[PDB]
Amino acid sequence: VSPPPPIADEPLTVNTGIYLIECYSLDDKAETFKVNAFLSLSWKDRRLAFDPVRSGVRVKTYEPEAIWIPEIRFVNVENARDADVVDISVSPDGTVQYLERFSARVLSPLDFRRYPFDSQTLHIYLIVRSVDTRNIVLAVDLEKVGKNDDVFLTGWDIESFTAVVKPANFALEDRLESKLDYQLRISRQYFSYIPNIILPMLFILFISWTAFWSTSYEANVTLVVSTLIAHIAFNILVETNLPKTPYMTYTGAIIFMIYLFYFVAVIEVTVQHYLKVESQPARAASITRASRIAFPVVFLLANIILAFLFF
Amino acid sequence: VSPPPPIADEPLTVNTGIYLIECYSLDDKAETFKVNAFLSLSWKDRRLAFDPVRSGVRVKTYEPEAIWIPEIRFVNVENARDADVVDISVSPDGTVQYLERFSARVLSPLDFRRYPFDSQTLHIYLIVRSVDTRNIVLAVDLEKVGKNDDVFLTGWDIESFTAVVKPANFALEDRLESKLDYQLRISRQYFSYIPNIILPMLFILFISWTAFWSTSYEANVTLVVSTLIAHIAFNILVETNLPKTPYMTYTGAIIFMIYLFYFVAVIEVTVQHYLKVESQPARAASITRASRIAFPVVFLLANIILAFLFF
Amino acid sequence: VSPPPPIADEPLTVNTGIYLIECYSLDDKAETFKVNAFLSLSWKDRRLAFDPVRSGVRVKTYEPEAIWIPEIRFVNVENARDADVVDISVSPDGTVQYLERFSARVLSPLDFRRYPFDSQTLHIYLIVRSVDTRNIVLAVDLEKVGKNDDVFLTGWDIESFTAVVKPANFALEDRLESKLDYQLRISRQYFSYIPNIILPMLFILFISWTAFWSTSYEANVTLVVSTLIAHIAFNILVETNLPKTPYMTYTGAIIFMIYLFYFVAVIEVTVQHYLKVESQPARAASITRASRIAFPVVFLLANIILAFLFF
Amino acid sequence: VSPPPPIADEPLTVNTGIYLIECYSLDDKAETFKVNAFLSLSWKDRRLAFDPVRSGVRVKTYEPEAIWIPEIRFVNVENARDADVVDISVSPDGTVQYLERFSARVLSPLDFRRYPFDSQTLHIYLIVRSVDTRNIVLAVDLEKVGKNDDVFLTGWDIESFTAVVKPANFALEDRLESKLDYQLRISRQYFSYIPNIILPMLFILFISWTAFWSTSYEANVTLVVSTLIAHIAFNILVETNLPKTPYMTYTGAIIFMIYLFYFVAVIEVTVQHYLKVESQPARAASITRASRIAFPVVFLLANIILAFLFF
Amino acid sequence: VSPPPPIADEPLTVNTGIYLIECYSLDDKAETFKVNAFLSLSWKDRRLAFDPVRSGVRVKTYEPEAIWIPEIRFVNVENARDADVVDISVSPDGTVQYLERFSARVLSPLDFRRYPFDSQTLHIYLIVRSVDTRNIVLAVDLEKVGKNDDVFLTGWDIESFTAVVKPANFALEDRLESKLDYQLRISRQYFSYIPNIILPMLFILFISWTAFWSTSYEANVTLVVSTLIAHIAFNILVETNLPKTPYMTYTGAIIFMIYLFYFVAVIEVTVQHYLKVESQPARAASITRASRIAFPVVFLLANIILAFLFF
Ligand SMILES: O=C(O)/C=C/C(=O)O
Ligand SMILES: O=C(O)/C=C/C(=O)O
Ligand SMILES: O=C(O)/C=C/C(=O)O
Ligand SMILES: O=C(O)/C=C/C(=O)O
Ligand SMILES: O=C(O)/C=C/C(=O)O
Ligand SMILES: [Cl-]
Ligand SMILES: [Cl-]
Ligand SMILES: [Cl-]
Ligand SMILES: [Cl-]
Ligand SMILES: [Cl-]
Ligand SMILES: [Cl-]
Ligand SMILES: [Cl-]
Ligand SMILES: [Cl-]
Ligand SMILES: [Cl-]
Ligand SMILES: [Cl-]
Ligand SMILES: [Cl-]
Ligand SMILES: [Cl-]
Ligand code: NA
Ligand code: NA
Ligand code: NA
Ligand code: NA
Ligand code: NA
Ligand code: NA
Repeated sequence: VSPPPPIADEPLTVNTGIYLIECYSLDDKAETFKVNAFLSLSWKDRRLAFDPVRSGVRVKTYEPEAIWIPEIRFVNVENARDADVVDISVSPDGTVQYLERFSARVLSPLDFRRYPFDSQTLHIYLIVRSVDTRNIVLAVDLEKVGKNDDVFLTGWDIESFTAVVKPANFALEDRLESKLDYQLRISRQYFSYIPNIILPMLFILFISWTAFWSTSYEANVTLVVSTLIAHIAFNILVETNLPKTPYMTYTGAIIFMIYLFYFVAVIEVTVQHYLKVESQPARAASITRASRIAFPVVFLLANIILAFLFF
Repeated sequence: VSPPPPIADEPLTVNTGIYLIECYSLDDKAETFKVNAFLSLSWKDRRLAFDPVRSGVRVKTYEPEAIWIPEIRFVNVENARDADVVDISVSPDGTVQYLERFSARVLSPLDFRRYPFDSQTLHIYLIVRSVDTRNIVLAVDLEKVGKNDDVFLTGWDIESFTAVVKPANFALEDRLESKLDYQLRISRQYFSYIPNIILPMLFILFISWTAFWSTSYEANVTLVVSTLIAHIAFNILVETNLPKTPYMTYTGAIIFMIYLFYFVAVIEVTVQHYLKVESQPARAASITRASRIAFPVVFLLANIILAFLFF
Repeated sequence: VSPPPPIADEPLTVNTGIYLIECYSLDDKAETFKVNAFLSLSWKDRRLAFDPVRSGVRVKTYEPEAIWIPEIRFVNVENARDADVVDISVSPDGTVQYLERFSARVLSPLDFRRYPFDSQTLHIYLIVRSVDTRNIVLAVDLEKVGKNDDVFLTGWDIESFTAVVKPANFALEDRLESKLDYQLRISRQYFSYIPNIILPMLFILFISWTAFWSTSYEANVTLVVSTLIAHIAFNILVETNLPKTPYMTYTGAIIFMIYLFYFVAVIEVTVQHYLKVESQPARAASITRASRIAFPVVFLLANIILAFLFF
Repeated sequence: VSPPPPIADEPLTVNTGIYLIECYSLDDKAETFKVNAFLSLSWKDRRLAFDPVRSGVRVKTYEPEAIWIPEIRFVNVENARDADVVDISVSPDGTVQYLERFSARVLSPLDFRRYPFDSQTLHIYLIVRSVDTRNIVLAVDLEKVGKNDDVFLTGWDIESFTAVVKPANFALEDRLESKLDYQLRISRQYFSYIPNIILPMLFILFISWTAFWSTSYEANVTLVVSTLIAHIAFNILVETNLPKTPYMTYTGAIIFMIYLFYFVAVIEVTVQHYLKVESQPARAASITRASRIAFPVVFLLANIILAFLFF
Repeated sequence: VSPPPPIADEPLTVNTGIYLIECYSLDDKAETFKVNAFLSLSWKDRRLAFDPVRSGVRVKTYEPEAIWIPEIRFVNVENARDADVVDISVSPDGTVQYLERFSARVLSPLDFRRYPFDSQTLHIYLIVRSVDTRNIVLAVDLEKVGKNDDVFLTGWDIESFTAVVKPANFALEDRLESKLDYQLRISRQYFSYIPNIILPMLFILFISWTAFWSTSYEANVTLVVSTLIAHIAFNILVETNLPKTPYMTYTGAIIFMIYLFYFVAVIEVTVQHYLKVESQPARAASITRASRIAFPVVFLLANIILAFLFF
């Protein structure tokens, strides 16, 4: 078993296809996803040609060991795919039709900038390394690229699964490599975040703003310090569900900005008390009255500016 | 070893059966469950036929390699099942009786809408891909479909395990596929949720309502802010045990609604203090007296409306 | 290699023995434990018999493939045991002495009702499926059932390891199955729970009761609300270490009941303040004085009633 | 391939050696550690003897299958070691020199009594089961026992890796076994615990003692209840990093004792307020003045007594 | 298959190269990283030489079994690498060109002293053990050492991947070993830590300092005790993301020092109250006024001293 010889000097074309069966375990922190799919391969090996008159069968079936099979790998995998060959069917001209079902943990990076209103392009890169005897090139058989309707990725919407038909042919360590880009387009189901994180977080912030209708320093301290603690709890929760990015994320920006609002409300509460104690409640009263409008107005504008910057 | 040839042009019928031994590790977040079961297969291979009078033996035992065995797979699995053949028995007419014991991690989605008073239909999809020589169709031998009494799924009640007898026959990548639906019906043991989550949560909410029988702003602030923190703790706990759904769950809606009750009680406590300070405790007194009834009444009605919507 | 033929019509008896080497990873939430043990098997194969005189040897050693070995499995396992054959020794009368060392993750359910003062009977079910040629029955060789002194299960006391000598014969999928019950008796090391959970929990409850020697509503609110929060922390901690049971556990009952004590102390604290403000401190004083005795007395009695119900 | 025959009736001596390459993943809760080491074996097989004069060769290299190799196992492992043979070299006298590199997860119990100032003796027990033909005894070749400089166990200091040269020979299931004790001596790097757990815990306790210089019941309640909550947080953190022991640990004793100090300070704070309200601030003042000395003095003595008991 | 014989007495040179494909799962606590790379090996086997004229081919492809291949291992791995041979090619002179794609979990220690502004040198140690027949020495083919552009390590910047060209040859168990150091230089993406941990932590500390503009003991106690609790929350979060080091880390030291600031502010708040109650608010006033400057000034200087010591 060695590669099929060329009729001229042409490279050997391996037609490929990936059909997704199961898509699961999309880890945001790890920037990985698990995939269970069909991998279909097709090439001509004239040495396998037969007469069905003589052989008695129109199509021959071979075991992987019996014939030459191209060493196909995935670029962006943790470990080599766990594959089980489904069928190897040889037609009288020497055309080999290979099918396997595999499972792999794919490493494809994610862009969390718009999180949790973000979309991703997951990649599955198919590769073949050319042999000394002859050069191997990958092709996309669009008829054999797809996914079933059952394919469900928890907390995501699956938009598309397509292949970039033109392979990336390049030199690596004195040999040729033919790379294929299978792109799985997905968009996050942002719903859950609103009642689970966003609105709870806004409610505690608004609770802190009731200190602007209070003259009790002891109560105001309790209000603004306690809501701040509840915010720290949400911040920790959020940062446990996300990786450490070298950029700011949308949720991250909002969460951070709210700390500034808590900080300024502590300043306001302090200023109001100091003046009241210094026997000038008229100044304290005018600051507190301004705060009642300024805090929500600045909050609303800051958020518009933020949303504008991110989307 | 190749598929048994057809007498006419009829497809080859593979009679199937799944007998559950162990059912375990139902992960709600992952929407997966682990299974340890018997898989029984049966088909007629006329080439394996023999005379019961001439052979002496009425049954012959073969090793997997010795005979043709259909390539049977599960659709909704993480990885291919870990199988170990128990027995292969051939009758004189050439009817093969295959038995294996397997273990697999099954991906079957869950409906959390009524959580924790929800029921699920777990699926195990058996599939066969037809060969070039002849078409393979799956069948259900009801006599070989079951589960043992010992089958225990922690925190669940196992209702039924049945097969949808009519296979889903369809074309995939120019070959026929025969799919079978094995449905495992289960209902959640909601008991634990009442003393662990529901009642603790209601007790803290009721503790917050004691502020309606208090004139002390500083104490009321402490009461409503502290119970709010305790509620956040239960909300986080609950959302760690569940996946992020693009819909509202029952527990989710109740938890969210209680935030609104905390928010309004903070408004009430603030309003009562402001009036008292504005030297109008008569208005404050009538609002607080109304709150005493309104808060429980609106809580009880909102909950009835919620339960009606979910059930 | 086929089963040994019967002299009459008697079933083939396979004498068994499990000798525990390592017992570890008892997961309460998963209701699983890991095991590492010797499995010893013994049966008569007349076909393997020899004369020690002409042969020169009194014992013959064979490789697993060379002779017929019964397909022995465990019922309550996650996946099939990882086994390594240690020795296969044949005596002149054809008596085969098999030994393997295996490791398996066993699913055996637990009764948490008396937790953490509970005891369990872990099970390891050995099974053999009868063949068409002849029926296979299991037996217990008590001389080969045991465990070493080193066998340590973290946080548990190992009481016994015995086998239910009479196998349970039954039909499963038109074949006879011979099942053996190996019972590993263990009792929980409840020590840790006292300084880690029980006493911390009682101390915070007793701290809440100091409000019965205080006339300060603001301080009482702080006391009872804060200790309640600390109780919620212990409740969550406990429920993370345990599975969700469709019944009440001992610790669960105690933990739940303490919620009610906190609720009533909030009512008492509220009632005392209201009366004091309504200018009737004499009534408030008599209620508070009663509470000082009633709270500990009712607590002590409720606990006696609880302990009585559970033990 | 069968065992080498004895010249007399002497047992076969297998000289052993373990050379640690990697020591990692010491799990305190699991009482396990992972290892990566060389296992060296040596025994005389007279059947493999040759003439170095005629053979021209001083050494002959064989593949594992070609020669008899003793079945060596580890007692205290989770699963059987993952091994890969490095070399098999035979000398003219028939002395076999075996070398493999293995990796195993070892179960060796730990003594937490002095935690985190504790030391441990990890064990690796090598074992051989004697065959019917002849008895096998293990030996230690001290020249082939060691570890490299690079061997780093995170948060531990590696003291010594030695073997107990005299094997423990005993009968198990009618056959002889020869056991060897490889002891890995390690001591915990206690540094981290001081700024991470111990000092934070002492600082909160000392903050609670500032209530002895305060007449404000409301403030004292806040001080002692809040520091108590922060102490519960450290207790939970500590008990998550440790297994549940049927004995008291050093850190556990200290952590438990500090609860009693918090409990008594709540009593003191309560007593001081009650007296002040009962219009006897002179008694309250003398109790508070005593508390200022008594609390630190009793704390310091209790700790000396504790440290004395544990070390 | 035995090692190629030496022309003189020279050692056999194995030219090596590692080309990184995937770099992932850098665990700080475990001090491990996962790698997926090409391993290229090259050595002269004169026995494998041929005439390209006679044979007609200028390259010869062999299967691993067909020829002698050096037993190459990694020193700092958990378990032996999962490898799959890509190609084996022989040139007329007998120069073998081996290529495999492997995946391994590498244990390489990290220096947390400057965390999270730290840089690391990850190591991959290639090793070969000399045989009895001849000595094997490793070499670096710089032409075959590299990494692709796609190589992304989450939360890290990949600086370089180079090999220390001169092997560290040494004796281990009377045999020579040739070791190669492949160094992967990386620097931490410290960005995230600033909005996530550093600034939240500074904001709560600054909130505590508002007590220096307050005469209310009850409010000051609430402020400094609450912010202390929020600080403990960040400390625990940080220490969960890091291993226990026998040295102080940068973040660790800052976090520790902030406890001292909280402790002294509690002393200040206590002192101010005591004096006020002792009817000397003039002394209390001058201490509080000094604190307003002293706390930020000492904080800023202590941090300069710290940063100076660490960088
Ligand atoms: O035969 C299979 O494995 C899968 C079929 C499918 O997803 O339709
Ligand atoms: O023989 C078995 O593997 C299983 C039997 C059972 O579940 O009864
Ligand atoms: O594996 C063995 O030979 C022995 C184990 C034991 O005695 O526990
Ligand atoms: O050859 C090896 O596998 C290891 C060598 C070492 O630790 O020195
Ligand atoms: O052929 C490969 O396995 C890898 C290629 C790559 O990383 O470019
Ligand atoms: Cl392939
Ligand atoms: Cl792959
Ligand atoms: Cl099959
Ligand atoms: Cl499958
Ligand atoms: Cl077996
Ligand atoms: Cl098994
Ligand atoms: Cl071995
Ligand atoms: Cl082993
Ligand atoms: Cl190799
Ligand atoms: Cl390796
Ligand atoms: Cl040397
Ligand atoms: Cl050498
Ligand atoms: Na092939
Ligand atoms: Na077959
Ligand atoms: Na308060
Ligand atoms: Na056999
Ligand atoms: Na061998
Ligand atoms: Na080889």
